[PDB]
Amino acid sequence: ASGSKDFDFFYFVQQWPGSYCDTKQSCCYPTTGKPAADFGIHGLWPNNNDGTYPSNCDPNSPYDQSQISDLISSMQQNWPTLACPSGSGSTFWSHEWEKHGTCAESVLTNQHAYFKKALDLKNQIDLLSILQGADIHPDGESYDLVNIRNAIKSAIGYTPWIQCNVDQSGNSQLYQVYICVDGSGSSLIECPIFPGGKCGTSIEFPTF
Repeated sequence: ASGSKDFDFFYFVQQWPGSYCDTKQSCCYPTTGKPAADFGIHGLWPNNNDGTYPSNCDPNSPYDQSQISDLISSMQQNWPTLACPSGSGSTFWSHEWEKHGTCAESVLTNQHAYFKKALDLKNQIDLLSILQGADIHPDGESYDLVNIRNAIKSAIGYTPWIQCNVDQSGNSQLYQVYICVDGSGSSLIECPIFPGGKCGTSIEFPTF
């Protein structure tokens, strides 16, 4: 990012809950119930074109849920936390704003605009539907990494980045999908750079 531009673009990252709840650690359900079996938002992260990113940028603007009271039921459905201990979600959302949303205050000027941007992005990138449409289902099969990639790329027109983790038995599985968004927050772009990590050739899609 040069000049007075704070950062170069965003990753918009969604997570599959079945690969959060099959690992060596316990996941917990939030207090509104087991979530729907769908990708959820992990976060919308400002990032730069050298692989670095801004973080914790404004400690004088702590998260304030009364500013996003109109979004909360959408946030309950589409951005649930599965970390322990069971909670309403506010811990997770507080954490995303403080670490990451505070660094996008140049473009997305207040909390409400930040959270509403991530919910509008989820609503146009339906990953499940896209995958299902290519016959790729969370049914515990292993699928070739190239097919999942090409299915998303054919549907949205930009290449996603797939991050894997490993389940309790050590098997490499579909964890999170990152799509990139321009520095304005207005449109999908090809990522300028991709994060590190390894998936290997064939990966599970766990049931949830």
